[PDB]
Amino acid sequence: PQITLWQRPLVTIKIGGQLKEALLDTGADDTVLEENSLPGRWKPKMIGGIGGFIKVRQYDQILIEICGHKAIGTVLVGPTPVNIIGRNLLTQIGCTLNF
Amino acid sequence: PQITLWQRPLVTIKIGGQLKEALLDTGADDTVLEENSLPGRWKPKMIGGIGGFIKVRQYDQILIEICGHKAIGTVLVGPTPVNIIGRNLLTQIGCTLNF
Ligand SMILES: COC(=O)[C@@H](NC(=O)[C@@H](NC(=O)CC[C@H](O)[C@H](Cc1ccccc1)NC(=O)[C@H](C)NC(=O)[C@H](C)N)C(C)C)C(C)C
Repeated sequence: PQITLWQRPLVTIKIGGQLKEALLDTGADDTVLEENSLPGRWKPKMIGGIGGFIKVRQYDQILIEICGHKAIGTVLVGPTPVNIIGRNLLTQIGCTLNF
Repeated sequence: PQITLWQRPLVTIKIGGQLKEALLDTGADDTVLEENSLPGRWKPKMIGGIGGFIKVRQYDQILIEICGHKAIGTVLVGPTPVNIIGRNLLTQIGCTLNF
């Protein structure tokens, strides 16, 4: 599909059985989603945003269906305002920027 | 042009006589650039990112050339890690997301 930026780019995702909406973010090197009930072993890690650094929990090799497109990656869960689809995933569903 | 997300999406901009590189960010409602020597009257304002809120200085009706494309908008200057091209500008050079 084709997406114009008049409105924030939101999408429907399916992660470990729960249906959420995420934001397609080209300025995000990483995939970071809110606190969700995720099972597996994780690791402490830090990431930065305009306002600073939140400690996240780093889960790898998670299955996520983006706009009905299946991908597999590292996802980090933390105290984020909005869920974000970063470049580590957008490359996978082969997302391009155009102008 | 066509842009794949293997590498952060960077671009060359020209703002009030100085040549900088900015990041094309679809998850950014707003254009926020580092401290630059900008002239005109401004206003205090707050914005939020994953890590919080920085007070910015809000300048409106600024001329900015994006990848050799001229646009006019509100730009906010602040203590940001990287310059960002938000949606208020990407709509103007008619940028779309594609998948
Ligand atoms: C209003 O609600 C909001 O969400 C407010 N905030 C926003 O819209 C903000 N957007 C946002 O907060 C959306 C996320 C931005 O794209 C940042 C940009 C960034 C890239 C590289 C280094 C540092 C920062 N990405 C990130 O923070 C991503 C997750 N991670 C990184 O950049 C890491 C450190 N590599 C802007 C301040 C950029 C506001 C504009 C309304």
